[PDB]
Amino acid sequence: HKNLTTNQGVPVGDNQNSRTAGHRGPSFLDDYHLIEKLAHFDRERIPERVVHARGAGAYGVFEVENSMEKHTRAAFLSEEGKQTDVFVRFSTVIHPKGSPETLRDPRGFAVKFYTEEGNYDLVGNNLPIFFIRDALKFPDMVHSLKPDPVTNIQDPDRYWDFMTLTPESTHMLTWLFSDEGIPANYAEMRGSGVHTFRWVNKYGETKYVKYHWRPSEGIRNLSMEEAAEIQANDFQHATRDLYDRIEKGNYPAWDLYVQLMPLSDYDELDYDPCDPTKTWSEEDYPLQKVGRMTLNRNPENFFAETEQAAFTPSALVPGIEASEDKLLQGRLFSYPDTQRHRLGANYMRIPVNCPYAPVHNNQQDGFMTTTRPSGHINYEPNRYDDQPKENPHYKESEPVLHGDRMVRQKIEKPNDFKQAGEKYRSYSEEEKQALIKNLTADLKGVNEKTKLLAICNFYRADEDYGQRLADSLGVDIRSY
Amino acid sequence: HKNLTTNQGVPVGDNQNSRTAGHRGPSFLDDYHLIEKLAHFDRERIPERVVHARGAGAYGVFEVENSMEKHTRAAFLSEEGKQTDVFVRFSTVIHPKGSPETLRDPRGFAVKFYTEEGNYDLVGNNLPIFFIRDALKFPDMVHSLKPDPVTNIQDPDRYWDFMTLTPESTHMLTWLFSDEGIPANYAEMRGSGVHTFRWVNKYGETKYVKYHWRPSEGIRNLSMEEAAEIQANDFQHATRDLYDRIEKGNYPAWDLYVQLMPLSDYDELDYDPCDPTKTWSEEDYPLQKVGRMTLNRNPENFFAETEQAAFTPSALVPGIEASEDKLLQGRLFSYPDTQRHRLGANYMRIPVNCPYAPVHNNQQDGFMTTTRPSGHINYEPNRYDDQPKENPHYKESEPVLHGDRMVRQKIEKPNDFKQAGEKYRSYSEEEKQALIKNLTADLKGVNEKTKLLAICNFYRADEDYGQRLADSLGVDIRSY
Amino acid sequence: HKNLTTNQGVPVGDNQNSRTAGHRGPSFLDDYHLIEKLAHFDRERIPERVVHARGAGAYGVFEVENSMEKHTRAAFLSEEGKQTDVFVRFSTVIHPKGSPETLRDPRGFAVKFYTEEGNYDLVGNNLPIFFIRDALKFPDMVHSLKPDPVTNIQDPDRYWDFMTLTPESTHMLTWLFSDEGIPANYAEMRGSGVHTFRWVNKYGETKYVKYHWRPSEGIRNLSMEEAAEIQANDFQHATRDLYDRIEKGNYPAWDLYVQLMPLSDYDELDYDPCDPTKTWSEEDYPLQKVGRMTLNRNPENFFAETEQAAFTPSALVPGIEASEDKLLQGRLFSYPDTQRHRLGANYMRIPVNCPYAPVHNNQQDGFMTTTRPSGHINYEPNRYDDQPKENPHYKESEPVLHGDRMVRQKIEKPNDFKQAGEKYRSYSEEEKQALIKNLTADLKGVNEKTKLLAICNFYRADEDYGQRLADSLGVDIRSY
Amino acid sequence: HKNLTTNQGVPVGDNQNSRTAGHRGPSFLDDYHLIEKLAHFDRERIPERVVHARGAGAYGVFEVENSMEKHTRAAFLSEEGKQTDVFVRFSTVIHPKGSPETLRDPRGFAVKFYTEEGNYDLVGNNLPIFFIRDALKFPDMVHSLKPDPVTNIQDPDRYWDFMTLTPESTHMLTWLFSDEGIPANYAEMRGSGVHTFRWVNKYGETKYVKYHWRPSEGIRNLSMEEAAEIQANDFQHATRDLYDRIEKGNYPAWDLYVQLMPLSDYDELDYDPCDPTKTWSEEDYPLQKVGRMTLNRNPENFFAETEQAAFTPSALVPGIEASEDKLLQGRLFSYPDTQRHRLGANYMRIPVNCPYAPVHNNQQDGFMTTTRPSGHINYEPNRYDDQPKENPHYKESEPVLHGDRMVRQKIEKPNDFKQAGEKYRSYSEEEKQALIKNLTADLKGVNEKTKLLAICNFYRADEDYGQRLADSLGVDIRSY
Ligand code: HEM
Ligand code: HEM
Ligand SMILES: Oc1ccc(O)cc1
Ligand SMILES: Oc1ccc(O)cc1
Ligand SMILES: Oc1ccc(O)cc1
Ligand SMILES: Oc1ccc(O)cc1
Ligand SMILES: [Cl-]
Ligand SMILES: [Cl-]
Ligand SMILES: [Cl-]
Ligand SMILES: [Cl-]
Ligand SMILES: [Cl-]
Ligand SMILES: [Cl-]
Ligand code: NA
Ligand code: NA
Repeated sequence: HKNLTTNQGVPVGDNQNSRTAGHRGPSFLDDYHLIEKLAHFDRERIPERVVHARGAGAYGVFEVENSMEKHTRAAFLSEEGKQTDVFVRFSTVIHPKGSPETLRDPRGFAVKFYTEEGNYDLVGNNLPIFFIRDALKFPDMVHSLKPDPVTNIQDPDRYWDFMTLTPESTHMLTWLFSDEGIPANYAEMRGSGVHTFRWVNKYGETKYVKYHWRPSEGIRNLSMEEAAEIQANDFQHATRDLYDRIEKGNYPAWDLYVQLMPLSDYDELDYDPCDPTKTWSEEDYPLQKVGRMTLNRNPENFFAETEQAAFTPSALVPGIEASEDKLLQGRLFSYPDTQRHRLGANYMRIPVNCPYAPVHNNQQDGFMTTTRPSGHINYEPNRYDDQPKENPHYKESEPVLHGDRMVRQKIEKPNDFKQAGEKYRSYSEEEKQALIKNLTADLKGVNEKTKLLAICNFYRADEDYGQRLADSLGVDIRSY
Repeated sequence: HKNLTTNQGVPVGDNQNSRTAGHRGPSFLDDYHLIEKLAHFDRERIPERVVHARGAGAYGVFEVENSMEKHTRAAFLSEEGKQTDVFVRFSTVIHPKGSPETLRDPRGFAVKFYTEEGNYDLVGNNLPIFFIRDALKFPDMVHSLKPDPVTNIQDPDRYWDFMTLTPESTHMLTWLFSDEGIPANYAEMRGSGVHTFRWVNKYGETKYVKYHWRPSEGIRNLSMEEAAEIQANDFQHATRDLYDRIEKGNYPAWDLYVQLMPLSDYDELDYDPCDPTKTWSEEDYPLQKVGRMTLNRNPENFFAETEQAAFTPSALVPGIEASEDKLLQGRLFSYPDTQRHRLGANYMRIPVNCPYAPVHNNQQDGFMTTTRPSGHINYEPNRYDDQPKENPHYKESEPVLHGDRMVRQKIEKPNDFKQAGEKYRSYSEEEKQALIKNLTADLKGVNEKTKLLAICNFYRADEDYGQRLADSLGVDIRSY
Repeated sequence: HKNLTTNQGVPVGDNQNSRTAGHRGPSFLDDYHLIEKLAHFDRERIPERVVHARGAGAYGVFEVENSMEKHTRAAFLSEEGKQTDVFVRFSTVIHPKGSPETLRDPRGFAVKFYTEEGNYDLVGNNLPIFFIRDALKFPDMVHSLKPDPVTNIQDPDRYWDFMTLTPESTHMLTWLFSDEGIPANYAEMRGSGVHTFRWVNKYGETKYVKYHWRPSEGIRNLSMEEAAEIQANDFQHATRDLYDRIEKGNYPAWDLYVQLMPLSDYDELDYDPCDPTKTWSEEDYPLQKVGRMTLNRNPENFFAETEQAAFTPSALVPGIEASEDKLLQGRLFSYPDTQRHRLGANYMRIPVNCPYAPVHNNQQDGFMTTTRPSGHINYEPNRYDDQPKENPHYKESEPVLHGDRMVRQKIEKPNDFKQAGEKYRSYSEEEKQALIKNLTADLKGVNEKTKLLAICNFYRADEDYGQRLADSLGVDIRSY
Repeated sequence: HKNLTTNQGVPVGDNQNSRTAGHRGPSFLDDYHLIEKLAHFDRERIPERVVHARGAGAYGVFEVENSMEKHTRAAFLSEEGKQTDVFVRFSTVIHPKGSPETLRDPRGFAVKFYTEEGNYDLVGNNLPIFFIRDALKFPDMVHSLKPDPVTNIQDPDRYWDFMTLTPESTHMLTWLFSDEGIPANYAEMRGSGVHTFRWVNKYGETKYVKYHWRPSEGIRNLSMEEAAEIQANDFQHATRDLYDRIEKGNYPAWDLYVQLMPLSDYDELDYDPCDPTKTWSEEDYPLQKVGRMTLNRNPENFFAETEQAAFTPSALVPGIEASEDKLLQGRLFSYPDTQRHRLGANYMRIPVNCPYAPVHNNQQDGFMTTTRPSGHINYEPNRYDDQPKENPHYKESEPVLHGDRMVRQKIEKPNDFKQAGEKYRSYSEEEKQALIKNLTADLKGVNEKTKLLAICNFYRADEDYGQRLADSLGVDIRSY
């Protein structure tokens, strides 16, 4: 049994009536409870994420099955049985908060690992590749996919114009327009690091690594017609599903695998191993099991924990480092940059974002300083032995630079179509039909020249792929 | 034929590639175009409206048919044929930005008139009454209706708990759970001022006024089943419809009517004429035609114009004033208050929000001062005749206060159930069945005590209304 | 012995060198430590207070000597010997952060009492009256006093134009241009509540109250010449003095007195007892001792505690209420309003601003939500007995309204000049000469018409006062 | 003759009285004019600059005397007689907005050139070198200099601790503790680019460049005692002086010179030519005259134009590029970064920050979008020939990279003391005495070990320099 109070701690006498001139008169300015209560209501909302605005979160645990110490010194991977707390957010990409979870889109798969050497964020998607290979293009890509800036409705003519003129998108689109473009929910879904990263071991040796999450629940996808039927009755079915699984004790889980590749394999491959439009052959670079993540606890407050959660690919830990991937390189900047705006300069103090590991440094102040700071010394070097100091046992590697000059230049061996053809051919006949069906419904109303260029990009990937699409769209491509 | 530039006006050499160490190396910090482009993309989003987040805008014109100078000195209403430019936003209420337009909700109907004596905002809804009668309850009402703060899903058990314990809601719920709770689109839809306002003529004489918008396209609604079938294929059908009507020249329009009531009618009535849970009888207070509003122009940019548009019931013009309605009194504060947070201290300089009438005053500075201010004099009184001065020809009326103490107290004659019964009985048999159907689908899963109290509130409105709902829900109300 | 870390908790290997292409090349974007550190440095600053920007804070304790339960139910005043923690900020008014503490100005004297029934802020100044009597004028007054908006330099011509046309300022200026317009420091300085407030006892009986703080160190002032000599060497001497006193154990203190006046004394006085340009006679309404406040602890961090401190006159507690004073009435709004902009929606969770008393309500979210909220119920009324509820034992009084219309109208008996004459005549001859000296150095350069009006205002206060000022300025007052 | 209005354009009836219950009653909430006016007053302030908060601005014109086309393609320098509008802000560094202009500090000298190929900012200081050579140290350096985070008072013990442990500071301190550490005002003052930059001509040939501004009014400095006497009577004398010069038609001016150095001179030198702790010999690299800048117009509004002005060393134009200077490299990021926070995402639309050159790109939205955007196409590549495209005639150079790994490593040939000795010996005997006097008054109270290390750093620069300082401080340095 508790009092309603103001934010000043004064108990509230009447939470029903405003203060007025008699029982039915106009309202007085001297009503601190009314003004405080409205003013805070008036300030509840903060900016949604610029992409991935729609999402849901859960906590759980990651457990190591096979220590990875031969390949990385990462502390959270050092020993069999080692357990690390995680927070995870899943999401769509393009549409705003409140938008349906039945739309075609990659799905976000962002994992925060609270390790003893700092927080490690692996900010993944379900699908293992991406549309583009340079971050400079990201606002363009996003602008083309987002609702039209005049009508506020997504328009295939706009994103197909971009994608067709950005032929490195061809492999991505060959995945996205399979039925795996609409996962059934967040649990029955793949996860992927997408980028090549660098793993560095106790001897300073480096390997390239890729990450894969495989669902215990299996993968399940929705046809366009199954997606429509769900959309009719529930625009939030994936959010609902994730919460409910966990509430009922049916905890979803994923096994983590890696692929590893020596740095020297660059010069022999017919693609760039740090091109995020590429996968690595599972025959040549087999999946190796690392451990299992199980999600087992819903957050206590959606806004405080899921909405305010902040992940960044640049939250790396010793033993794990960026690759040269130019898409990745831009992300290192963009996430903490956007988060300082979306959440405040001190967003890293918000509880879900805090490390378990100790934080000590000489940063200070900023909007909403809540942490009770003390001390006279906020600079280094200083004469005081007890104040925080650098620690040379934790230095990153020093990657070798193969280039001679500061350049703006596409990577060599872009190879935009080959893997797209390999993927196409790996599909079963039923999967190939769904792909063509999905592509056709998306392309049928797009401007003719762009329609043709899309067909030609897919034709370059595989002649049967492109021909089928052309036949299904009524386009005669015999002159070419 | 134009150059791409930076925001500093420097032409861009390469909008495709980041600046790197050779063609495949890591990225350099000295890439102003990359950082500027990403940093602005990272800051595109602002907070959505705390309610009515989903919506769509258009411009048009209002034309007077019958001059209203006998009852109000309002300049825009002074002459037959007088035309005033408007901007209008329509909206849903509860769910966020990308949410479907097929959900049950009141619809917002906000009209900004750009008059020669200032901007006049009539911030209406389709339905003519409201759930509550005091602004102190608005955050509670909203919190109950919004998605649950843990699960992020709306829960009828939550809002029914609030509404049943707020029996003044009974009239509103009787409208909202008719099929008018889901308008077919924004054109085929009623509009209402909801509140009683005061009209004051040039002699200082005051009348109570209510506003009504009647659609030229007629009113049309969706059953739950028709709403689902639309939802399956389009989660923005009403946004689409409004744009498309206007693009194809099929301009939607609404006629404006008023009702007028002498102040002295207060004692003649068994309810409070400034209680926004109440309508006025059209027999006793007939609709009088004022004019017609036609919407004929889509905005050029949805974010700059529709998203950033700011309406407030406190944007009143000479001749038009607030009533004592306690719900209204809170709104006078809340709208500019939230807008200063949502849009900035200087939101009134954003183009859609700017008046056509001249603005001159002594306010200054604030975030994003873009208006090229000049002059040494930013205070009044001052000794300079050419500086802006108050003008005593534009004073508001001085309403009489009947109460003699500052109190927090419910209005006399709340009369929470009578008009709800009158509405119920005014429904056709088919409308009554839809109401009971809609209510039953919403109530069938809520907690048993709350379910019973709902039935009792509707029973107090009308015995048949309540009995039908009880029978349909399998609740035995014979002991009461 | 501690590691320097990133905000993610990763130890820092090198806090001296940026990451670069060889030992002397350009810098890489993949340097999370560099970018995090700079980005947080780039965001250290928040807006300064719109007035009273320069100031200093300390903590201490207030101890009751005479219990006040006969006149107020205020819990912190209920018993002899009862101790309440305080936080206090002292300040100048007009110039920005960083400005000298040797300038002429009122001094702020803001006391936050952390009481068992909520925080009580008494937001005072040293001087016991104010320039103006209506909050609508405050931005005008402040704009006139502040540096000129073109030159960034304060201009006596500007504020004397305002003040002369605002003759209710005459009493204030007669205090401010004594040498008490430059206190020697914050310890040897008066405090005042300025406004009349209402004290309400357990029986519901109300008295008017005024507050006075009397320094144990005595009151001491600086002549213009003594101020200049200090200014030459120290532009923060008062901040320095306060800190150093407390560090050396020489704790400054003030005794609190009140005056009490029956409500019925309105009608027989020749001024309005709620006009903040007026004092109450100490002969007719004697000072009654309440207790002593001692300041004994410096804050641990100036930004987190003093810069972010938030006081409002509307932070009232049961037994202490606003008066009708129209200056006060505007302050009730303005302080929490500016603080939400200056500090954030959730400024009340910043540690110095937190109550000791429990806080429970249904407000939620907002920028920087750090309080780990939980629970499904964020609305009232609700069906749960354990959730926070209103408590009717804590209702404010219901002041009687004498007026019967909503009006914009000056108070009756403004009496602008009488107390200014009484003050003048209460000065010793030496104090009178300092006043005329101080006034003359301020007025000598202002425009001739405004100069004359100032003389006339002070002449209306007292003929000798005005004649002396005229003589000293070389102004011929014979025509008038 | 004009009306006072609200921001809605409604004329104001009464700018003197709040709306109240009778002439002496409490205030009503329905007073839009009061609430709008107070609310905007409450939001006037934005964050001050994190450094250089105190400053003053003026506009003028730069005129080329000698065309520089042989060394740079910069358009504003291409022809004799070519005139370019400038905006210039001068400043102190460490203390806040209202702080005195008589304090020891470098002075900022920031020039914005509104060129036909974009805005070019040359963000200089009076003194030609800096304390540090890597941006990673800047927040440390600044934290040490700034008022103590507990006391709010600057403490020489704190910055001398940092500086003595950062011996690269030794040259800077040898300038700063001459009397040129307190310029007499902003007109009689040097300007410097500080960094080496790269100039690139139309053939792609690169030279290193340094910039120097020489005042037509000559250089004048203040002794500590002269600075104290001015401080006593005016804490804004330099802001006053600049305005007054320009108001009286006495326009200050500076001639611009450069030094040029071939890239191949790197091996010829015993220091790194891109180390900002170093100058270049005027004998070996003579000053070459470019043109003259005259300041001739005060701004119209100090807040709108000076306070909201935004400069960045990264606002470069074709023909002018960064060097590899690691201090510079951090600055490229930090200025726009801080500005987005201080001013808003759209700060580049604030009138003073706008280019004269056309701006066309695909960025959109952000807080306070006032630019009336239109169009469906906000992405590139796109199929439309009329939309903005990259232009390959405006590419930056491609500087050669000498290093072959990503490293964190001090430059070779830091040479921390030699130029400090050369500067010392260049002083006249009177200048040497003022240096020692100034140093002694700053050092006499710092901790003994730090005091000794300072003496040793200056001794390493020049034995006489260090001996004199030691004698003056009573420190016996026999034993070293
Ligand atoms: C209508 C009249 C007045 C208005 C509109 C007004 C408004 C304000 C505002 C906006 C602030 C900044 C608050 C913050 O950012 O935390 C402030 C500070 C202050 N005001 Fe006033 N004020 C008024 C009259 C007075 C009076 C009469 C006094 C004393 C009796 C006073 C004493 C103070 C003090 C001491 C502070 C600084 C509190 C602190 O240390 O943070 N003001 N005022
Ligand atoms: C790594 C070294 C440095 C860093 C991180 C740094 C950072 C900053 C920042 C963040 C600002 C605020 C800018 C704004 O609010 O718009 C600033 C202002 C300034 N800095 Fe630096 N700075 C550095 C070195 C220098 C140098 C070498 C100079 C001169 C050569 C200098 C001169 C200035 C000036 C003049 C301003 C104020 C510009 C204005 O008037 O608006 N700084 N600095
Ligand atoms: O993110 C995407 C969603 C849907 C698409 O059709 C293409 C991209
Ligand atoms: O705004 C509302 C929407 C749906 C409801 O069932 C009740 C209120
Ligand atoms: O606050 C004030 C300072 C100086 C003045 O001359 C008047 C008021
Ligand atoms: O920036 C500075 C200010 C004061 C000092 O004594 C030294 C440097
Ligand atoms: Cl740090
Ligand atoms: Cl104004
Ligand atoms: Cl705000
Ligand atoms: Cl509440
Ligand atoms: Cl930001
Ligand atoms: Cl762009
Ligand atoms: Na007529
Ligand atoms: Na007692």
